[PDB]
Amino acid sequence: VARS
Amino acid sequence: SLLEFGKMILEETGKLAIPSYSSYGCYCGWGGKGTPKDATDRCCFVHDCCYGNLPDCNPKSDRYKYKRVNGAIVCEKGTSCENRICECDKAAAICFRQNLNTYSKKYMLYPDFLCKGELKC
Repeated sequence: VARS
Repeated sequence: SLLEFGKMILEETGKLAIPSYSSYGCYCGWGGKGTPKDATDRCCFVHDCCYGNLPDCNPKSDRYKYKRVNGAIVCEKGTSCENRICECDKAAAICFRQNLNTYSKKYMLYPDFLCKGELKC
């Protein structure tokens, strides 16, 4: 999904 | 890629990436803010930072190759992005294994509002  | 990372996690720990690590604490599976809840969550914090070191790579989808040399993970040579992504994932998988002794089910599906404040990489 997001950032990692 | 995310799928390869998941297989690496399962191989290393015996836990399925989803759901054991996909929604754990403040940083696992959907990183961002707050003080990591425990050592496992810190693995995810560092992994997020590691991916953050590669703004022009695509770690979710880009596939890398690796092998096992008696237990050890050895990232095989691909593109520069693939090599760097593999090293990030390898570190996280090892970190999860090193911290299985504290892993706590209570941090699965941890609610976002309990994760507050930015922590610098």
